[PDB]
Amino acid sequence: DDDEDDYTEYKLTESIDNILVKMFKSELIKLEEVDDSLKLELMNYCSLLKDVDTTGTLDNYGMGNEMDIFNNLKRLLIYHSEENINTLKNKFRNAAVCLKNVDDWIVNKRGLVLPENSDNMFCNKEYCNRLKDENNCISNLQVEDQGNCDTSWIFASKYHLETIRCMKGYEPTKISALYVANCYKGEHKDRCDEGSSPMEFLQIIEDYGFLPAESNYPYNYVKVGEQCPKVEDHWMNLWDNGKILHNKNEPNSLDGKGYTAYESERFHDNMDAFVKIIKTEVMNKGSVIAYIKAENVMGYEFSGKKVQNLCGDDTADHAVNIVGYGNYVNSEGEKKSYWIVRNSWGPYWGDEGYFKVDMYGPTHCHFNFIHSVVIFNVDLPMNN
Repeated sequence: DDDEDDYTEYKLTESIDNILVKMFKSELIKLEEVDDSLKLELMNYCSLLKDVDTTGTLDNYGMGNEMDIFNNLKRLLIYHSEENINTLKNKFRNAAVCLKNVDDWIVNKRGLVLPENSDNMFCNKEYCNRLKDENNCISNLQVEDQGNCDTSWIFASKYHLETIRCMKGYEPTKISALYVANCYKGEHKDRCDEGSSPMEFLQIIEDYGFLPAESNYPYNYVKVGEQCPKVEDHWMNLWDNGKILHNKNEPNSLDGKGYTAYESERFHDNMDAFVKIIKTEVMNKGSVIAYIKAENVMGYEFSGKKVQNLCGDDTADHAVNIVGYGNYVNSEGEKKSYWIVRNSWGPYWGDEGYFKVDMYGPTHCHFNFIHSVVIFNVDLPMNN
């Protein structure tokens, strides 16, 4: 029952609190200062997380021994030496910390395959952070974890349609990502190990005309690849009355049925225009889809609170969502601007699932960290 759900979670919190006490003497302990009572509590922690984790992280990759776990946790504490005690107790619940090689965590956790009124107080042309407003529809769209499949094309696509629905008055009801993963036309594909793109999301909408709610057909990564289900009579259709629009090809955008896409490289010497497009769509639709390169860039220890200064490399393998933006004056006195970005790696990653990245990036970058953005062009009627 829901009871043992909470018993196991309690034991995990207890285990995490014991470890943190032993990891400090406050100054961190050196690896040779590691006695056998830590070694047992580390191993038991990971033995817990494994029996309970639903993300497939530890189903699939080698568990570290006690010294691997110790180093994994030591590196997390270093990368977050400022975080309150509670922000750190939070990251310890990413099962990636039990991995012999934490890089394993994202090998199959990507999923982009490139083809070819008062709302204005919280989101406006200067500043946008709807998460500071605990009443906002968009803020009740909780972060999700795609598990150990390459399905980020679904999570970022469906989030974008979820915020569009929020902007039109609908409740913050989650779309079933699993329905999109398992329901498609064409040749059979390995939906767990081979990603795709928001184009296919739109195609699946056209072909099936139905999007159930998460609770009708809920997601777990091991269920990716099972047969497309019969729609049951009680299922909600979150694509009710939706239509797929189609705008004219513009000279610096890629337009198609249901989407407009913009590539940062095409705006290389006009990035203010690129920024202005994204802000407008974040304000109007609640978010955009963004293409980025995750591999060898982001991992379990990635800071979600510091404004990251990242270069792109002119490729992308992961879809995320830009959900807001802001300005900061950095330590060196310069005024700079960041995107707020939502990931589908669960809430123990980044800043409760989100991160910040400089819009323009450092000056030496030949390519922007944001490879492309994609906006859906659909119609739904306002909710009364």
